[PDB]
Amino acid sequence: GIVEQCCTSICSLYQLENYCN
Amino acid sequence: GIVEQCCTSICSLYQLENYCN
Amino acid sequence: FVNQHLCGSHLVEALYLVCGERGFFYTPK
Amino acid sequence: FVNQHLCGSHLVEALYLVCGERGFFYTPK
Repeated sequence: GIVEQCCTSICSLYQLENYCN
Repeated sequence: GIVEQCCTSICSLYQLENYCN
Repeated sequence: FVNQHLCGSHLVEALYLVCGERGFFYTPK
Repeated sequence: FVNQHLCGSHLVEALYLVCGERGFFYTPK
């Protein structure tokens, strides 16, 4: 989930936008 | 929605918890 | 902190603090 | 601001800024 992709690994715009509505 | 209940009117715990998963 | 007008990042911060590990959804529009 | 480790309120802030009026969901667990 987002924590694994962005908190414990380096986040990206690409991944953040996966969580926009 | 949340903006109407919490931003343009006074928010409450009760309303915020409506938006928790 | 919740019983006030909360807009933008201020509102998202309140959701974050209240909801904790439940998480939340923010849908302004 | 997005290309770093982002945790907790820092992550929620990034979602808020990126997603804008789309809104977002934060599901840490």
